[PDB]
Amino acid sequence: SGFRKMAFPSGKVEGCMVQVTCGTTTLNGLWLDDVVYCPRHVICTSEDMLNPNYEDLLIRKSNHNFLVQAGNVQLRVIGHSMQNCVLKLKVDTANPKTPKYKFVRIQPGQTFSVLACYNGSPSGVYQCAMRPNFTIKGSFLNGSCGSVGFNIDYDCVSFCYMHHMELPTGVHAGTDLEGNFYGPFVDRQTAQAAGTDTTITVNVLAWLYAAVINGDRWFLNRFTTTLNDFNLVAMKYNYEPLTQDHVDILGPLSAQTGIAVLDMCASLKELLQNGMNGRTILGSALLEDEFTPFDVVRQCS
Amino acid sequence: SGFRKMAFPSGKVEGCMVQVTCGTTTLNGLWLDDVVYCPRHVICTSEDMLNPNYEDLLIRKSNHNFLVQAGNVQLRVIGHSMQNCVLKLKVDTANPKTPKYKFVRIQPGQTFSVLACYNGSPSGVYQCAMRPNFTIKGSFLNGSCGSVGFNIDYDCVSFCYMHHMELPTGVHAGTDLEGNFYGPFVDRQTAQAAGTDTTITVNVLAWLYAAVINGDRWFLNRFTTTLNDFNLVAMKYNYEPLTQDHVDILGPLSAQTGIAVLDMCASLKELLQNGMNGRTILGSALLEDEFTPFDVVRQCS
Ligand SMILES: *[C@](O)(C(N)=O)[C@H](C[C@@H]1CCNC1=O)NC(=O)[C@@H]1[C@@H]2[C@H](CN1C(=O)OCc1ccccc1)C2(C)C
Ligand SMILES: *[C@](O)(C(N)=O)[C@H](C[C@@H]1CCNC1=O)NC(=O)[C@@H]1[C@@H]2[C@H](CN1C(=O)OCc1ccccc1)C2(C)C
Repeated sequence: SGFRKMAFPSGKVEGCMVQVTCGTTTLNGLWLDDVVYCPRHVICTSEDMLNPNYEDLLIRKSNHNFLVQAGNVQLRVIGHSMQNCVLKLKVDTANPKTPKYKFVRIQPGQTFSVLACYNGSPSGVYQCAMRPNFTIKGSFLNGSCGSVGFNIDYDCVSFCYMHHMELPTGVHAGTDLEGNFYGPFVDRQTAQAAGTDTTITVNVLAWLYAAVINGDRWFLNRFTTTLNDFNLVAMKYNYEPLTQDHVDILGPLSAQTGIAVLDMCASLKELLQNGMNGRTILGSALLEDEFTPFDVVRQCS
Repeated sequence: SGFRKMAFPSGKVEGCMVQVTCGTTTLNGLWLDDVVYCPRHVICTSEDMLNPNYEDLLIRKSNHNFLVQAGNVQLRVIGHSMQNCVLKLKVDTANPKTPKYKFVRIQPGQTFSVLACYNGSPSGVYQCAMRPNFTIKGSFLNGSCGSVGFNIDYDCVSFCYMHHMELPTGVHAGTDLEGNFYGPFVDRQTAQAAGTDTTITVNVLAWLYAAVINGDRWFLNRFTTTLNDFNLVAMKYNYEPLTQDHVDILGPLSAQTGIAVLDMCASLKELLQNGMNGRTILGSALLEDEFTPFDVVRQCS
């Protein structure tokens, strides 16, 4: 038993991390087959980053301006192109540690593991959720750019995130591995605002199921509700509307506990209206929304 | 910026995980050089586990009774001995992925990463603190026994924990890699109680420094205190006494923020006496005690 925020084992991704230096800017790249992927701002000086023209900077770079290191081995760059906000560096050696992989674009509310890296070296691993406002609540210092986010399906690494920047509020913003940002952000050092964030309702229900499985059942009431009645209450608390798709996705947890989703919704409606009255749920005084239904099924069976 | 519970990258430990089967009991082992380490209760039937005689069970086992698998490769066991609550299985092949490693016994209050594994296969990675009462708050299902806890010092894996059991309260208990339990526990399925737990004061101060670094500074007051006055207040709230050793260990964080440790102690004394008055610290409505000073320096510089 027990419930913890857990990352995927990072080994298959550790074998893909390299250091990329262009001039005096160093950050991390992801080496898959004979390609290194990194944020395109590796080509900027500190001055450029205030308002960069990436096409103009990349023109004046050669293959030779890119120093790519995997441990004490230099990889020769034999080609380079920009895809949206990501540089692709063709290199002379395919990575023999390349795992089975895919590039995916995740949806808001979904989680992934972040492998935080510095100078091509893995430092730590933790779980993030893609917020409704397309930011993530991470831990990134200078040198972490190019660190990636991923899920594992048995032996297959789904890469979904590459780290680019910190917004003025201290939340984090990045691209998919095609270099398209999540959210309405650009890779320029100028002030950018995220949308108001919202609470991921389906994940709060998942976490309430985890609490029940772990014996925290004080919030369970004898009531049911309708999806419609639930959403009319929850919208006042800035909860995302719960769809039938979400209800369907919670099916496995409803089956594991014998508690109907709309029964749980009635418990959550009461928690939102009445507060936690000085009680905790899985040790927490706040409702947690960064655990998906999958995160809960995976870990709790 | 930002602060998250972060595990060490698990790659160097993933390469050491194997499946160990004896009869119809399967669990995980740790393959280092030509030795596989696993919990000794791998030799028990469900009946035996209620009150086992491990020496009597191991006598009647041969090398051949132990099925050790690393992927689709069987490892032949060519010898076996018991060290306290751990089986050592000599095998015919040294593990070529053996990292630089040490066996350490951690102290209460210290953290480690747990690589949760099932059938020799890594599933997830998360941080735990060794509680003052020698339990850990983990996430372990059936099949997780033999999963290990570790710290990494650059390229060196310090193994400090192997998972054996769940106490009736749902906290977790295990041994060092010499098979000595943390705490007054035995590997038998009979009801066992941990001591009353206590709050790791030095870690709460570390986390308050992290909150300051991340701009959460509302709890900072103009006061100082003495170690003695602090400990007389904190003992009523079931906080461990703060020693000069702890004060010394917080030195780097005091230096990073320009806030004296005894200044922070005065802020914590007020939080303990007055509560959080409906405010949060790093998003949390409770004080966090499972981040060490090292966890905070590492991540926050
Ligand atoms: C990244 O380049 C790197 N080398 O690690 C860096 C990661 C930041 C640094 C602190 N936390 C992070 O997430 N990204 C940037 O510096 C990007 C880059 C300019 C500006 N910027 C950014 O994050 O702006 C805010 C900032 C905060 C702290 C330090 C530096 C900048 C662009 C957007 C191209
Ligand atoms: C371990 O053997 C395994 N095969 O994973 C198992 C891990 C438990 C199972 C659920 N969470 C865990 O931490 N350990 C045990 O089953 C040990 C073993 C007997 C009894 N016991 C144990 O944890 O007792 C409580 C229990 C809870 C759930 C399921 C089974 C038992 C000893 C102590 C030798």
